[PDB]
Amino acid sequence: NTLNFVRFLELGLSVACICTKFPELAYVRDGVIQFEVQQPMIARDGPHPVDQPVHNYMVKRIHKRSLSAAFAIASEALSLLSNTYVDGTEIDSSLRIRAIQQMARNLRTVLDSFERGTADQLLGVLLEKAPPLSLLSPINKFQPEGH
Amino acid sequence: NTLNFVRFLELGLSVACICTKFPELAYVRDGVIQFEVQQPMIARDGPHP
Amino acid sequence: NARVPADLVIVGDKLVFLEALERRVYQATRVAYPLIGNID
Amino acid sequence: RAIQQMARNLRTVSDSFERGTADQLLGVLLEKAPPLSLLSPINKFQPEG
Repeated sequence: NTLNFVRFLELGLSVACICTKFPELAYVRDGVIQFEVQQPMIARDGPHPVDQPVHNYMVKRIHKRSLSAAFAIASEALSLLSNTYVDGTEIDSSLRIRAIQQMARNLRTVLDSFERGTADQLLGVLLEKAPPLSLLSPINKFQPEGH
Repeated sequence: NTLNFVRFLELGLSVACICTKFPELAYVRDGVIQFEVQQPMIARDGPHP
Repeated sequence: NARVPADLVIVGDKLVFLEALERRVYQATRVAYPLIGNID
Repeated sequence: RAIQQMARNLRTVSDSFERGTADQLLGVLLEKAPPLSLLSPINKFQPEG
């Protein structure tokens, strides 16, 4: 067996997100991101009583933290992973192959704990900043509002 | 009348088994099979191990 | 001339048309007007 | 920061009467016309008299 392998793109996954990459890292915790305008207003009134100007740009928020995953190689394991050219010598090469098999389905561990990372992180979202129907199901009209 | 001889492969049931000829089967005590089946992973937030 | 479907439904033997104003004006702030509200 | 911030509210703050020209022609086009069941015999009860 090989853990099931044909690639990144074979059904339907990339719009939980949009993107921008972010390689260079190492500088932020709860920085900024912006835009610079606001939400529709005033030509139905009387000569209405006054309210006060249009033109603020409300402010917002950021996270950080972690998401962790290991791959534990025993002591018994890295010396018969070292050479000194002591090996080449008919009791290291063949069972060498059988073994090749074992640890290249978990160190590319280094490839199955990222690009399945987010069915237990993002259902984070639809756990955690817009819950159920009790607000907004058939709308269009009962809340421009407030007053 | 002449009997109609059935061949096991022609039956639709044959698709459920992989047959293999083995002349020296009178000489086995207990043959066995191996597996190496694995399982990948996923991660939890909070104090989740 | 300047093509568009803002287009055609039918009522009798005519046509009629139906895609109506909730796709163009004014979201998210704070005062009021004529309209639905209440009646005795 | 002087170039981008008055093209979006005199583009969106000189088109307010371009939010002004549909709701004063149904406040007397919706405040000079009341109700229905009587039109319908405005074509079944009056040509001659």
